[PDB]
Amino acid sequence: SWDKDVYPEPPRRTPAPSPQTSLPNPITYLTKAFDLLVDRPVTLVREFIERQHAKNKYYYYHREFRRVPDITECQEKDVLCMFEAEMQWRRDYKVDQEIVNIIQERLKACQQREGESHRQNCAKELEQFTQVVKAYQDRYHDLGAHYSARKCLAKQKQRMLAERKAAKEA
Amino acid sequence: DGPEKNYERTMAILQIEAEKAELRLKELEVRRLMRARGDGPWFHYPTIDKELIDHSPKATPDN
Repeated sequence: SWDKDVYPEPPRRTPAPSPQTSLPNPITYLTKAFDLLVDRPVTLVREFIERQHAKNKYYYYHREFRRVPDITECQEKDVLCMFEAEMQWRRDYKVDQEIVNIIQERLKACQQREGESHRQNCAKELEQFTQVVKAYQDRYHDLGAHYSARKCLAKQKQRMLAERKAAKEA
Repeated sequence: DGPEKNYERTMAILQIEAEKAELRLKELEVRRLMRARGDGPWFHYPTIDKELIDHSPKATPDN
């Protein structure tokens, strides 16, 4: 139903029942009632619906965007190139936002899944979240409401210069 | 409208507005130089038409 690599999920290890009591377990009987009363009729209705969907079958596609020159290759005040470069930067900006969302979803799933052990068993999820958020902060933070590829480029050049000097301190 | 039509329609709009913008700046510069130097069609204030001069020999010879 979804990509198991984009949204990884560790294997499920469930104990086998090992009762130590003569009394009947209500959950066992209620589970059977649910499966008979709820699951099966709900399953029959879905099978009917899917049959209709196997008779009218058609497709939709994921739009593929050709890459175009970046704002770094545009001449000053050349709107025609700036426009296409700018639209591309906006598209990547929105995709980068959802990448950070994916990484945040992984972190929050891990925290719930691991329970009281989450502090130790969610280290790789927490480290990756730190790395992506750092990268996202460098790209896009502090640009303002009127952000643009031009402003994003200026922010990078300022960072590349500061890193270059700190390198030159060696 | 599809994204492509809107996208390329926008490029058509941008091209016209950028061509109008460049001409507006050139016109101001041209008007700056024509008025300051007086060597163009604009700001051409009239001087006396030399066709009004009479070159026929006059009653006296020094003129």
